[PDB]
Amino acid sequence: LVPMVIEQTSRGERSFDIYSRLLKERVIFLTGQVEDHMANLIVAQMLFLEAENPEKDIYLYINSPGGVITAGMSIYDTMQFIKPDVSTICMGQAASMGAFLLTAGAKGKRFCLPNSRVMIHQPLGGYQGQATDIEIHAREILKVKGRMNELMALHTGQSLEQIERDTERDRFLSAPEAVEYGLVDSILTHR
Amino acid sequence: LVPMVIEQTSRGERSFDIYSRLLKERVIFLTGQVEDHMANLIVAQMLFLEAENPEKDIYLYINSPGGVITAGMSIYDTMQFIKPDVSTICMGQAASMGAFLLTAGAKGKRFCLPNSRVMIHQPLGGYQGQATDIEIHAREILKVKGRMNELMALHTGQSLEQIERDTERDRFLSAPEAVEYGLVDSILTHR
Amino acid sequence: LVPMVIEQTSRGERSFDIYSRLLKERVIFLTGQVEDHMANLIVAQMLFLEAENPEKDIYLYINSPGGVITAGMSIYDTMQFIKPDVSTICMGQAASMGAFLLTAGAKGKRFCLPNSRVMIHQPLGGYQGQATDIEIHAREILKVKGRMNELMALHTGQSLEQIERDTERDRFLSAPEAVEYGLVDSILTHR
Amino acid sequence: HPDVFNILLQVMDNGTLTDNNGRKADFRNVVLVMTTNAGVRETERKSIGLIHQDNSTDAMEEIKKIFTPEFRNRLDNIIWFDHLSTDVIHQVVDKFIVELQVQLDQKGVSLEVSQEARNWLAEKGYDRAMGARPMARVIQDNLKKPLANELLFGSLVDGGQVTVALDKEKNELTYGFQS
Amino acid sequence: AAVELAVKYINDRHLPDKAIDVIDEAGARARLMPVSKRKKTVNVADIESVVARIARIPEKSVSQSDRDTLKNLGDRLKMLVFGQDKAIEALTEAIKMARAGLGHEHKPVGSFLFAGPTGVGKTEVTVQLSKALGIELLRFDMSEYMERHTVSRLIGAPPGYVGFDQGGLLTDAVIKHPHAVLLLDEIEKAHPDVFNILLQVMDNGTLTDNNGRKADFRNVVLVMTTNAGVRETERKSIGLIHQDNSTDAMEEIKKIFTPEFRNRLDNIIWFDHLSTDVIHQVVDKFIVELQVQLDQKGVSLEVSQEARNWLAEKGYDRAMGARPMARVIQDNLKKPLANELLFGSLVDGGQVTVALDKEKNELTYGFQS
Amino acid sequence: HPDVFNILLQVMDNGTLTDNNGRKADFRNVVLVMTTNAGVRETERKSIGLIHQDNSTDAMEEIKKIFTPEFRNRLDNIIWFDHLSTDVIHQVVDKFIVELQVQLDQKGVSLEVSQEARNWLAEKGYDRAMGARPMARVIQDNLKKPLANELLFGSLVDGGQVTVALDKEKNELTYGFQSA
Ligand SMILES: Nc1ncnc2c1ncn2[C@@H]1O[C@H](COP(=O)(O)OP(=O)(O)O)[C@@H](O)[C@H]1O
Repeated sequence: LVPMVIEQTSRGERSFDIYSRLLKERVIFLTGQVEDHMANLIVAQMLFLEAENPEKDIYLYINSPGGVITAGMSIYDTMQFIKPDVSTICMGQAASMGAFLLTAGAKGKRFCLPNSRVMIHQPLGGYQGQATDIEIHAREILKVKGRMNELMALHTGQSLEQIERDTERDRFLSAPEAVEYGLVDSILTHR
Repeated sequence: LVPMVIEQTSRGERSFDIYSRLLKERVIFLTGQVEDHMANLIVAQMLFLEAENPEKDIYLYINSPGGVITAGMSIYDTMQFIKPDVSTICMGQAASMGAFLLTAGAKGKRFCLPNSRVMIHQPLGGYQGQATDIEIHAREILKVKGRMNELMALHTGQSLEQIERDTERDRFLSAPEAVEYGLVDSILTHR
Repeated sequence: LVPMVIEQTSRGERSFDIYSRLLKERVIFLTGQVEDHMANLIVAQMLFLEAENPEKDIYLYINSPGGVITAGMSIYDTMQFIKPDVSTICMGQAASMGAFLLTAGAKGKRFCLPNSRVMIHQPLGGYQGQATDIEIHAREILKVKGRMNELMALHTGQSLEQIERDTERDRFLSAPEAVEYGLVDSILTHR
Repeated sequence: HPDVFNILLQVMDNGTLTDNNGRKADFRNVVLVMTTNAGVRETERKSIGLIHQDNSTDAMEEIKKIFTPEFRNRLDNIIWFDHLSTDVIHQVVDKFIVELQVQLDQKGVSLEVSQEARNWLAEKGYDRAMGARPMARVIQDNLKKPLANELLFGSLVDGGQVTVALDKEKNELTYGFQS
Repeated sequence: AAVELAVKYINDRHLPDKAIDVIDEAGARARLMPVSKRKKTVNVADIESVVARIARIPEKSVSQSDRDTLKNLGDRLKMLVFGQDKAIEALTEAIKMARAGLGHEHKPVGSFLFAGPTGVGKTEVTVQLSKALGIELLRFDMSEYMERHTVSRLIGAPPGYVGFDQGGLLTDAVIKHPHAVLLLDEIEKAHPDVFNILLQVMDNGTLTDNNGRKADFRNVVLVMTTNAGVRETERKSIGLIHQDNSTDAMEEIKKIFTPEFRNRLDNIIWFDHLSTDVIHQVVDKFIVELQVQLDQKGVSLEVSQEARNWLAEKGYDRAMGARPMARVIQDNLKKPLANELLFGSLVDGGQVTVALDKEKNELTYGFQS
Repeated sequence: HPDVFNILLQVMDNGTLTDNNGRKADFRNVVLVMTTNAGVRETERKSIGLIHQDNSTDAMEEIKKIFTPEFRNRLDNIIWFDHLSTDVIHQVVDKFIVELQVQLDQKGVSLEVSQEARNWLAEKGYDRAMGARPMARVIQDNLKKPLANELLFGSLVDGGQVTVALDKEKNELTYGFQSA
């Protein structure tokens, strides 16, 4: 269930959902496995916020264990496309796709909670079919992997070789370690 | 859950869901496997927009892995039937019958995001039964294949032989590669 | 089925669900196994109450049998970050994660009913795969175990050595025993 | 209605009100007093929870949201009428009974109500929700009505010299009839 | 000049008649005004003065006589109203341009939307500007004009008002006083249809009544006061990171006022909350008014600098601006003085002195008649 | 009120409007020009989408809703004015400057503005949504204000030439009063 909430406006009393009330303040929530429907929802929320006030920056709270890569890339493109800076905060944990969106935040506005966790691994996808189809399908996995590493390296600023070595296998980075790596600017403490 | 957004108007306050609010702005979301029920919803949205403003341009954000070929033709017919120019955008993945709708947009208005991926392949369908019926069904699956290749050739501008050769096997095209192929006029790459 | 309750206002009667009515009084409810979606709701409720009155104290009723630790961290981090003191009252039972949130309450505001039970134990997460992958995952849970023990020791006030020995296996503590251990300051009684 | 508050803004800020007709109403001598029950509801009701939250500041919060800051700024001061404690409650019954005594004094009737009777009358007469509005009936019905009926037609036609005392078993008031 | 000036400043009169009127009056004024030391010739300055009297507007000779008044206009308004200098500069500069000959040919002297918090001087600077210039103040409270039908009163009378006096309040007021300050308090409360009435005022400089009389607004200063954005700015965000709600005020203003109306505005001034330093000046101002009130009763009051600072801390509220200062002034000073004034030493003799002790943290009032 | 539209149907279809008394007026030589700000809010607001939308068409739909079809058919043509481009704004600034000069000529002062200064004014005041009116305000705040104080308080009481130039280092305008 979702608890309704009361907001006092100039017009008068108004009732909003818990998430809807937070949406008015530009707070978008990313939760659970990434999927086309929820990703599309986040995309819709970002476009609406830009229209209301493009100057004001957007806030995104990412608590996700990772999901479909294609859906997540739509979110990343929208964040960069829109003029407002999409601040990103890691609540609890972020997977490779979740961390890809976390690092994609604007500089000076990426944060991670002290007890939060991060995980980054190479994309894992399996296709069954003829050898000819596998060759074409396999090539896409290499291309997207390079694009993800290139974009990850661009935001963090680390060498591509370093990103390739770490991304080869799952790597868990605590909140203090993420700041050094470059995924997040600084931890949020008594703002 | 779908968030509720408040549209401020001189007459008074109005509450709309995030998807419906976007529809008021001539934005349609084609997300998920293509199906008769979902396609009907998109068809209804286009007709409503045409009546509200036929001269104005419609938009269709396509983030889908493809699906039922025949259901997609209802959108293609409606896209060309209505006077509005149904601009198309590609978020994330575009696949068989996803790309066919993305390339059917008005010339000069089709767009793909930088990290979006496009896939094109021939129709896949099978029938089990008497040999006589297989021949009839096989002829049907071949005729539809040629029609899509003819239509894909029209928008892209490539010869039918080029489309048939490439579409025989699954072909993944990056966002810039799509421009060379002609599926989309250009990439947005705007702030 | 959630029963509705009427709250009298100067303008007129206002209909709210039972959970939402209590939320107005800062009474949040934590129930069932912790998950990414219930934690998101709980943190959202805390943020809403913070802006209304930061001086006033939030009240979290914990009646959970345990859940994923990662989701709980968002609740724990949010509680510490917000200025309002979070009062945790254990209703029925508080498992490893529930007890962690219970002991994480502000000093002097933690309470346990006279008949509740509190179970604490080390995380039981497991992973399978290549030997190299198991090492990274196995190493991470020990890091997490250290953080759980160190943060538990800080709130309880016991030494880190004491916490690890007791948490080796499931240990069920009664409400009076919890006070001695330091998980709660007192036992809630009608003054 | 909110539109009414907008009318008072110019009243308090400027001190003069112009009617639609066209006349200029200048009322700078009239004192302005408003009575609201906004805060009492929050303070009297307890918190919905195991722990009783502090409601000392809750009353002011309602007035701030209910009344616009511009409206409140013009007001000279906001004065809270506090619940009547037992000490002051004794004075209220004294005023009502003494008032009745004055009315009876012209008629010649006299009363000797006991101090203990005052305490019992106070509990029934005063209610936390309704205040002292029900107290009107308690004094008139308990004291005036039994004696008044006897005065018009009773065992004692006149002479007064009545007395009252609390009855534990019946929770009723004694009536003395000395001619 | 008689012809050119008449067209510009003399309305509801045709050109060959307007000029002859100016020419005839100039001859009459010069002939009989000076008994001795009389100028036989009629210079251009005489014509300007005549049109000024007919139109009840200042002439173009401000460079010599009123140059001092305009120079000190901003300084005098700063003493009366502290802070909000951007509003004073906007009003005084708008006036200077008009007198200097750079004002808009077909628009008012100024159209300024003063939006801000309560008790920040939105409606005080307008009242003081008129007093500084010694010109009639036209004050319209929009709280009355909430509905569409009430708006007709500004430009006329209710439907079928056979009774006389059917002239619009705004049109007739402006005609009586062409040079004046027009204050529309709480313009947000007014029905949207009231903004359509002002479009011709700000852009064309004239409003026509139903009867057809043309009111001239080219020389009136239009000031509107609204509290549209205070609520948005005071709103607190719900999130881990606090939001900078700086532009939210303008967005609310944009929604309430259509772009055409806002475009016509000469400048939108955003008043800001009074700072602690500014409050000290406010305390001094209120004390000065109290001294004037006591002067009527023959009492003299002197307060110590220390007591002034103590008063500021008690009454400093960001949300309520300077109005709470009056309350502390009333409670601390007026209450003791009132009791003594009616009965006590303050009946006559005055010589009041006020001081406080740091340990006590309470003001001390001493009366020695 | 919509009734006004019904009053103009005979004005544009027949050319004659009759008074209640019964006399008929002739509109055969009167150029009729109407101005409307319908759909201004639609143009000012921005579409909720990745691609911005031209809301010129939204205004036309609003025109249909407000005006009845009979009224619109009689019209010769509905001209949709377009936003002022940066190129025409330079011409617009020249128009206000000459208007300022005419006002200044009566005072006896001649104003000279360098081409670089004129371009600076355009960039500061350019606003496609607000049109040409902000250009007047920027000129008023920058050019008219200094001149007004000088004309009244000194260096321009008596007619003298004025020159305006732009300081590239400071990115601020300069003035030479040069009285007499
Ligand atoms: N800066 C100030 N200096 C002096 N008096 C002020 C100042 N600001 C407000 N006041 C006083 O407060 C009142 C003006 O409040 P105002 O700004 O008109 O309120 P609102 O914005 O609610 O209309 C007057 O009594 C005025 O003397």
